[PDB]
Amino acid sequence: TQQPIVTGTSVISMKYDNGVIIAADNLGSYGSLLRFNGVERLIPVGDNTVVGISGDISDMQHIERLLKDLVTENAYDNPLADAEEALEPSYIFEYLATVMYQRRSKMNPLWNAIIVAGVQSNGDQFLRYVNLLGVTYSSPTLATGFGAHMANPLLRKVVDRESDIPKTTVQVAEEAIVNAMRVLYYRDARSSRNFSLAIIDKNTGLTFKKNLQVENMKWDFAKDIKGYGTQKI
Amino acid sequence: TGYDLSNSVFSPDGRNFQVEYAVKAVENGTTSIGIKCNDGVVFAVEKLITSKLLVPQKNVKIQVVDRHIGCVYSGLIPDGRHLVNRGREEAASFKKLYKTPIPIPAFADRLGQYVQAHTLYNSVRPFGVSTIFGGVDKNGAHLYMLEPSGSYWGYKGAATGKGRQSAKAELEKLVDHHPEGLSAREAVKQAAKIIYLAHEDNKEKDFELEISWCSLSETNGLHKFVKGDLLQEAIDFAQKEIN
Repeated sequence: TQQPIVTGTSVISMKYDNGVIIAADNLGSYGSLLRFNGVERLIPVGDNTVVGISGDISDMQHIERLLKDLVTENAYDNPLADAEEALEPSYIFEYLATVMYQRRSKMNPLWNAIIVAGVQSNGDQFLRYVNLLGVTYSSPTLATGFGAHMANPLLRKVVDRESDIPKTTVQVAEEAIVNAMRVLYYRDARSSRNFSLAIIDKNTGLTFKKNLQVENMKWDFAKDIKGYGTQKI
Repeated sequence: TGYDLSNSVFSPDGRNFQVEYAVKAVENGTTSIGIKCNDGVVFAVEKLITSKLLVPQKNVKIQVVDRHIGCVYSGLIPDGRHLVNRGREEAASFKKLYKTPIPIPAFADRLGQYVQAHTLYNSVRPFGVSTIFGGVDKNGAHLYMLEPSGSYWGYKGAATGKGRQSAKAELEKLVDHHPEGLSAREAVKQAAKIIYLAHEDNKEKDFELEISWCSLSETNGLHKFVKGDLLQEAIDFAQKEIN
């Protein structure tokens, strides 16, 4: 048992017709102090999987090393390491899910919430969640922390059920993700303007976007707000 | 007499006959070589086709350690696999603690100490393999060869197995004729030739050629197998030289 020290906030994601999108901001908070402003919380594994991690950053870096080591180990005595016997999103997730549940069972958890986003060999979209308790679930949209409360409602308006996935394009899906990231910046006190976004498409492959910013913000109406009730000036 | 019946026993000469008997198992094995080039290393091995029923290109002999080290060996194949498994554990614990990938000289000693430890007790048998290995690190390219005794040195070119004398002679010519150095793509071609020339010692059965390489320019300092057109190009070059 411990407590999280340096922490990362929401990771948000959704499925679309040809793949999956995942995003997370670049902040490493130290309680109320916004300590580290250049933290990458989306970690790609091969060219078909992106693991988005929130919560304790020291445990994130540990998980990052496990995944790095997993790729190395998979390549050993494996002539088809870059083909038929490459790491799948489902393999990577199940491994993490096993570790998370084992660690919680020893009363020494990895203090994280994780979303594994990717595309399988047969082109099927993969999107599944796991956290410090070893709890797992899948959904057309997935989000951690504040994202669960604010991003999911917005993303579910685009893809409300399974049958909405083929009707959703990559442009519409990315637009929804970017809007959600803006809303989180308005309302989450442990978020930053800077974020990373990753698209895993079955046709165009893995597109990893860094140094994105929240833009088109509405603040002008603030000038008209005066006092807390009766004050006019 | 009786000094050769137990491992780790010094004979009146000061010799460990059990290690010398392990060398005989190595000498009985197929030919494997290593060539140090300008910015990397090249490994090649002779695979005897015992039967038509063997699936081509499937029974891979050369093994990778970490992502930057290549390992090949002659003698008892399982013993080599055991040594590579240990090498992988050694490389993982090094990278775990020190972050950086294990340097080749550092890696060489890890294997060396482990093999040497199997000459210290009668409760274990020495390794029945000579292992040629190496790769690229921060200080550049390195090639090593490790014997059953645990003895290893750095090499410009290395060879072991049944056709080692033939191979060694060919490697010595390259060192003399190329003091300024040899390129990676050249080394692959030369490696193919040397294996074909060394095959005269195992001329009864036909064979399959297998090559790998680590090069700073050609492979970004990562270990990769030579495949497809580049492999066929090396085979054609090798076949042309024997005729």
